[PDB]
Amino acid sequence: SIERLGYLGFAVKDVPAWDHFLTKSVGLMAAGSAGDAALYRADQRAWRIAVQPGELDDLAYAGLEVDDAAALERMADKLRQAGVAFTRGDEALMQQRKVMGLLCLQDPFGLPLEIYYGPAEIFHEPFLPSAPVSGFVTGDQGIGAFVRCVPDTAKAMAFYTEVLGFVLSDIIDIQMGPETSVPAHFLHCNGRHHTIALAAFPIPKRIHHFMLQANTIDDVGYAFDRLDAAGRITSLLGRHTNDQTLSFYADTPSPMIEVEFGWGPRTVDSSWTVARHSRTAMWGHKSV
Amino acid sequence: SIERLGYLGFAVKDVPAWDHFLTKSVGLMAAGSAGDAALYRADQRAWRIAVQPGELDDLAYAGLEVDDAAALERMADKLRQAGVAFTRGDEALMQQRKVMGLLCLQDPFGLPLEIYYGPAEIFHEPFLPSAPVSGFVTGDQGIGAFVRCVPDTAKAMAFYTEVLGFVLSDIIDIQMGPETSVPAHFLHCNGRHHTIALAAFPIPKRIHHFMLQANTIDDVGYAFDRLDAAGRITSLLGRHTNDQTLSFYADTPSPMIEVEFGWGPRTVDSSWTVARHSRTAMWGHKSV
Amino acid sequence: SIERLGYLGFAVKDVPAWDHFLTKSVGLMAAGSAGDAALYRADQRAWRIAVQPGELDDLAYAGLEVDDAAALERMADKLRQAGVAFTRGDEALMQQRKVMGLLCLQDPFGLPLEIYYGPAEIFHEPFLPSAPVSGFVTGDQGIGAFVRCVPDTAKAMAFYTEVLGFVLSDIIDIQMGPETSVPAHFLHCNGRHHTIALAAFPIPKRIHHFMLQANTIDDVGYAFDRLDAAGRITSLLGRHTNDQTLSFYADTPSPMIEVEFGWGPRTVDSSWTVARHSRTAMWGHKSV
Amino acid sequence: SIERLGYLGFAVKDVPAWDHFLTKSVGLMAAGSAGDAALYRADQRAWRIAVQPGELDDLAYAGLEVDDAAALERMADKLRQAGVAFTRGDEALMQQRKVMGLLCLQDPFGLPLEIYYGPAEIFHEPFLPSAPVSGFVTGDQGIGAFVRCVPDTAKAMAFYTEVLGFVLSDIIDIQMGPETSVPAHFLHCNGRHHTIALAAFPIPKRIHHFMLQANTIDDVGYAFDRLDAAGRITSLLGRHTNDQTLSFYADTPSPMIEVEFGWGPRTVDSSWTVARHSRTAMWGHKSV
Amino acid sequence: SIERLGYLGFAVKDVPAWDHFLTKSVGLMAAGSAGDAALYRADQRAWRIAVQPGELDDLAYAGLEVDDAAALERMADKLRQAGVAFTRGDEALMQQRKVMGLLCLQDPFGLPLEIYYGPAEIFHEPFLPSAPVSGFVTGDQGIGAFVRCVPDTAKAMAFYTEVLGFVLSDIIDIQMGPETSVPAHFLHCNGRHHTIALAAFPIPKRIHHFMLQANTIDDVGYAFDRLDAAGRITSLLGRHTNDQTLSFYADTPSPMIEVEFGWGPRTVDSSWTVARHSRTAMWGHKSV
Amino acid sequence: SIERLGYLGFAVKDVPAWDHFLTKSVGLMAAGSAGDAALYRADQRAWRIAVQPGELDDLAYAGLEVDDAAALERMADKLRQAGVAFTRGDEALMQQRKVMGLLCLQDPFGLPLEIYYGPAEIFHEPFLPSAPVSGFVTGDQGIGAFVRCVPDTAKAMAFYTEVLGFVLSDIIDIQMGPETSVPAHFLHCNGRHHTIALAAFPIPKRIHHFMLQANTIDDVGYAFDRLDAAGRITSLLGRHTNDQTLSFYADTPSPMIEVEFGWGPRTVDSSWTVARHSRTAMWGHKSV
Ligand SMILES: Oc1cccc(-c2ccccc2)c1O
Ligand SMILES: Oc1cccc(-c2ccccc2)c1O
Ligand SMILES: Oc1cccc(-c2ccccc2)c1O
Ligand SMILES: Oc1cccc(-c2ccccc2)c1O
Ligand SMILES: Oc1cccc(-c2ccccc2)c1O
Ligand SMILES: Oc1cccc(-c2ccccc2)c1O
Repeated sequence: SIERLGYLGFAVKDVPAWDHFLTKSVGLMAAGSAGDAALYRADQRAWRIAVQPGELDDLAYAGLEVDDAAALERMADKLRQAGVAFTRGDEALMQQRKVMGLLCLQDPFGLPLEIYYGPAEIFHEPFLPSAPVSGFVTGDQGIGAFVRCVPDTAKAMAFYTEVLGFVLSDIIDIQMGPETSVPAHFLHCNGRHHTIALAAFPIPKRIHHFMLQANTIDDVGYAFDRLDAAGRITSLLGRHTNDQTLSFYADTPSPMIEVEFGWGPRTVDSSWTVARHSRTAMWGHKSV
Repeated sequence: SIERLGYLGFAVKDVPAWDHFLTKSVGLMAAGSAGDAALYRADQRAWRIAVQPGELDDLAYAGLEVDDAAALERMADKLRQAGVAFTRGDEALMQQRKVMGLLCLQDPFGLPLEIYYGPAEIFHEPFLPSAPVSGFVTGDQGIGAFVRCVPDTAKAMAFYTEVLGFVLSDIIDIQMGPETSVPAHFLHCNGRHHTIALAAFPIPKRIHHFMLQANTIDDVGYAFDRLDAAGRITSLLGRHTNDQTLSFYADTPSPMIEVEFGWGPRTVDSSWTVARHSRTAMWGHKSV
Repeated sequence: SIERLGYLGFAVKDVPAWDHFLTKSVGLMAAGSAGDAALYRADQRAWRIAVQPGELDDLAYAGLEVDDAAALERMADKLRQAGVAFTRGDEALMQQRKVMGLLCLQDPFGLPLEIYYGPAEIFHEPFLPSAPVSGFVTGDQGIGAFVRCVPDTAKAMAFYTEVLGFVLSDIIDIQMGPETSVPAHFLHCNGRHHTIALAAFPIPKRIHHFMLQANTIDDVGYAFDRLDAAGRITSLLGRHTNDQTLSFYADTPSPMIEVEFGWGPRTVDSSWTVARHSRTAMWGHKSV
Repeated sequence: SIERLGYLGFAVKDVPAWDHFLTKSVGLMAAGSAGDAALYRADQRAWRIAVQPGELDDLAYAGLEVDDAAALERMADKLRQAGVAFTRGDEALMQQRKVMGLLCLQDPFGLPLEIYYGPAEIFHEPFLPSAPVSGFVTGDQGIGAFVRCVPDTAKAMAFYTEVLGFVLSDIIDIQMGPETSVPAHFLHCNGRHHTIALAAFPIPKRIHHFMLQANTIDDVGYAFDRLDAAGRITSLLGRHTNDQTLSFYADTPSPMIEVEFGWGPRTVDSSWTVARHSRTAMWGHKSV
Repeated sequence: SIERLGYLGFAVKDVPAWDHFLTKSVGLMAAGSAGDAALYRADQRAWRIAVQPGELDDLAYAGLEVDDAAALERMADKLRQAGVAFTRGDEALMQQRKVMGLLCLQDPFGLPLEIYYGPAEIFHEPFLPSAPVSGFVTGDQGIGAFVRCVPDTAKAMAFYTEVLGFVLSDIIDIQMGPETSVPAHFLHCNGRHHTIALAAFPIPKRIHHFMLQANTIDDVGYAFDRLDAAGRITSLLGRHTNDQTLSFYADTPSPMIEVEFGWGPRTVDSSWTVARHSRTAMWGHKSV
Repeated sequence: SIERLGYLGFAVKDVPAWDHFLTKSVGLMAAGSAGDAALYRADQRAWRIAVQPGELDDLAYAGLEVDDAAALERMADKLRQAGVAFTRGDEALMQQRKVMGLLCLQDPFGLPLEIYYGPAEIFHEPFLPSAPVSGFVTGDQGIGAFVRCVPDTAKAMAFYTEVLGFVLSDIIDIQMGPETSVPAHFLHCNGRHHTIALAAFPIPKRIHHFMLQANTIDDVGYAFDRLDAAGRITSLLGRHTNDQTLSFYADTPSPMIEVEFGWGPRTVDSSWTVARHSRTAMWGHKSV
């Protein structure tokens, strides 16, 4: 099964705005380019987020990591057994992503996924944030998470769990209207409470938002002010019911896609019990 | 197998007395109602104890928790293989218990059991005790425990261990008379030394008592005084031989059913060794 | 010198509103009454805040604590040497405040101060909050702090430091207007970064606000929502430059008097270095 | 497999001398009698060492513990498969040993072994040493260990490992003469470095000695003086090469059987590596 | 007495080279300007190092910090008693240095010293390094240290100890030639092993070098490479005999003035014993 | 599979030079001889490195350890299944190596390997270094590591992983020339990041170097100076990208074979993720 989320690639209409957003506001480290994609770092990996020009204004692909070559072949085997179409990346692609091997596929609703192993690290160019943030929590929990919009949760669920090996952490009934809610399913593939959540939201984007976890509460506090000066805040500070992440949300330059910048969540294991929650926030997160 | 005891439902003749008892004396948080049952909280769960009017004056049902949907199906499979009759709860029942799924059955002697998954949590309504108690120890150890009265221990043992997957912790020969004792069997399904004990007591109740574990010794000390002012004490403070729980006992408003309020026991694991004890108390617990 | 701030008494136009405010919103424990004052608890002390009817809608007095009888006499001596008028409380007053001895005086601008020793504690009636808050940080740091409005800071400074023995922690230039700021002086008399701050604010109240410190960040988060539902929020969450308290502000029912509810500040000692800051917030605290 | 050594029974010519030896010198707690055997305690177990009159002046039996009934049946199965004769203890024997079940057998050279489960504990009669010793290290590591004399190590090895499930920790070539040594094999069945060692010593006793482990170095130091006043010392203080136990040896009242009283050894696990040592002592243990 | 070294001001011929040096190589944060001085930050202080154009190519002044106003007056008193000339800084100077008060003087050999209190902090503009360094160790130990060149050590010693209140930590005989050494005197005024060292070196600069202490060994390792790429290394990594600082040295753009970038030294207290060392390095520090 | 690297044997032209090198410079303890091999100790093992005269000036053999006899037979079985030729060491060889059993084979390119169990320990002759080093990190991680030169990495990889059970940790592309690099494969068989690395280097030696890990950074610092006085340094201090070992390199007396003396690396487990690095050093290690 997938070990963790390692990278995200976006295709956007305003690359300079995304560049400023990811460096001056979020704190990521600019790390040159690959092909027509600008690269950004959060840690020792050569890159974690990629931004390229495109009319999509959306997540273009997501990289799903394994630990070694054999594990990648085993994932190939699973995709074959499941009837999911995939192609092995060629040399050019491998060089572009800076990986030792990869399989290209899509989830049931068109999101390109790239399962890989052997990512590049550059400890000789130590991470340097572009804005005041002490660092991010990644490591074995990967880069962070994202919330995937789907038309059919059950269908999405079967694919992510049965095929990719993710596991349901919990469910929240997200209130949409007076008498309307969406059952969001939070899935883990490691100690991070969730790496991918699935929800049938009525938005025209592949994802509702992506999430990065910073080292300290102050990291989060300072970032809020940075995004507020930029006029991008969508929620006040808050804390979630299910994962206990303390965060705020903000708009990216791509309409309808947000970012969540948080701290201090609960982690999980095999002993995690599926439960249901009626609210996303234990406190805070009022919309603005 | 069952992961933990999650809830208890009582059917009683004096609902107001039980309400006062569970809030002002024990410290539970009143949490509205469901159907004709009043609900009480000990933690983040939407409810842990339910009280409804009834001539029984006894435990009406007990909820046995699993971690996810698949585990529930696996329990279904075990019940089928064992020939134990059961029915899947309907929507109405699921809504009443605030669970995502359940199987209704009885143990060999008529106690209704409800095996479930996906309980409701409401972290947005943080627990607030009705009396001075810093909190209860629950989490993965569930709500607490109870001691089940049975006519045939061996028979009860086979069901709880072979069918529900509980495990014998130890046995105590409880002195009844000058030359009379009952071999009580203490069973675990997690780190709590026991969640259910089985004993052939000569009382006309399904259970001898239920037990809640508080965070501090002072929690226990203060509760004793609360129950003493209420005239409900049945034992002085004491400490058990087998689990090292430090507690006292008191009567509930249902005749012959007691509650045990304790602190600081030993926990268990796979390395737990079955042993036999000749007394329930290492010290204290004198009857009053 | 004064060891800590032990209690506050307010005189207000809407006692029921203050009662609801201090219990349902802040979380204090109602603790009966003394004279025409309603009493509220935050810990083991018999009372910490007192509310009585009055047209003032302001702080009526503040109790400044010492450790023993001799220390109280020594404070008497200091007041004599300094020419500050004072009167020893009579039996009736002592009984009302539940103290073993006290001296009544005023600061240079009319705020009644009561220096006392031997406060009453009632550990047999353990603290029980009226709203979800795990507890407050008091002990040797006293009940909390307040910010005192003064017409003459230098004059106020000389009295609090030279006479009462407080010590300057630091100064912040609080921006009032485009080119206008007030140099607020933060003073300590123990490990709490400040117990009293002095500032020449243009408001018609003795104090700008009082501050209570809760045990956890969640305590603060939950309280914000409680005060927001009440429509009382004046600032978003934030963190101070000087003390690192993480808090929010809200209106009390007395116009122009706020409360600050915070967590996790820096403490001080003899090695504290006076410094100057140009902003009150390191992050957050935007006015609303 | 066997989980730990739980008890030892000796048959001796001088019961009063053994009584004084185990209480006044070693520090064990006298715990009445069972049949014609006097019982001694080291902890919460009803008994750990038994002494009965007999011309043997030797170890009469050793009790090998399991964790539950099923494990005992599984050991029965193993003995059957291996062709080792055994008999299930009758009620009388079970009552005498205070166990819930047992199998009686002998090792290849005549030492009676008793495999059991469900030992009696009496926490209501807390352990009280007869001499100054803070306590013994037992628990999951059992009572201690012993060194078994055998004519054929290989043969003894096959039985203890293949049949009883013990595991080789290491081997020491114990120098007997100028050019003569005995390869002693140290075996574990839990965290205790060894519970049984096997050695082809030329003595006319089933065991060379038994070993108890005390809580502190001072416990050991004080015991030495106690045994020296009794004239029983056979070795000076020392520390072993293989287990790092710091101890001294002394004669019991049964000729050629010694006791080892030690402290602070290394524990083991699955990652333990078999090694060979040329001396028993890293330092000390000179014979006297 | 002086509490710590708070800031340094240099007057140099190549301001752009110093700017690049302090940001890209050392890792300091550029923090605008004051007068014709460019400012650099290492922590929460508004500034720690100042660089202005000048033919000196040397340390122009050093700021010596106290904790409050009274302490500053007490230092004034000491200077008066000692006959050392000084002037109180005017408003303009105070504004330039961002301090609440200061006294301007020189040491016996012309180095301008500025004793101050009430420095400015700007926690609302959190420190952001210009190069990969996790942070510096400052706080109560001040910015770091420097080694002061003097023609007369005894004379310099009397001034720094008797007048400014520094204390001798230890002495090292620094080998100059085959049979030539300089007795360097290392002085502390807080927990930092030394803040100022005095030595009769034959160089035409006020100081031999200044020293900054980074949080980690990696910080130091990475900086070495940064300075080596710049061609500025003067010593290999090493560790000092007296303070145990692990560091390397490099040239600044001002000829004959170096910088020392280190980690992990010993701290001191009242119990520090004066000792003498014959070498500066316990290991490493070979000149290059 | 192999548990760890236990010993190394070299065949050299200058035995006295190797003796001085391993004792006075590295710090190993001379431990007599076996056959025509001089023995050296790093810990409690009777020997860890052996040096014998020979024209090879290279690694003559390497000992690969298991935990017990059965494991050795299991390795025999694996070699048989794989078609790798091997011979069981005779008594003489066993006595020479001081082991209880061994299998002699070669890797695909001629390096003799000796898989063994039951090594000799001599705790009665506690380790005493010949030079100032507090000790080495060995234990379950074995003696250290080495980098093996191979003509065919893929071929070498298949043997070490599939046959001996080593596991790939990571890969580094070691820059050889302007546009030339060698993909070195770092393999583990325990917690040590690597025990054997494989690389297609163009040198006429079986190994590029062997590595020992000391207890402290000072151990490493002092050793550097020792080797520098001997004129043997090949690299400055540095820290690796993949294992985070902080070390320096030096020449042994055998041309083209170096030694690496390091400290403080990362350890591994099952959760280790294969990654790729473009440099060997995160910092330092400049060649000299
Ligand atoms: O981390 C998280 C935890 C719980 C809920 C959300 C969520 C909130 C709004 C929309 C979608 C998800 C989230 O990001
Ligand atoms: O927790 C417990 C541990 C040991 C015994 C009891 C017990 C005592 C009296 C009647 C039944 C059981 C108990 O609750
Ligand atoms: O705790 C505090 C720390 C720093 C500033 C304030 C403050 C803010 C606004 C008005 C007055 C004081 C405060 O309460
Ligand atoms: O614990 C131990 C560890 C190592 C050796 C012995 C030993 C010494 C002499 C005779 C037999 C065994 C022992 O008891
Ligand atoms: O921190 C330090 C500790 C000991 C010596 C020096 C030193 C070395 C060379 C010249 C002057 C001083 C130093 O900076
Ligand atoms: O421990 C290590 C970690 C990473 C690389 C090397 C290495 C460097 C040069 C040549 C071969 C290997 C090494 O020893």
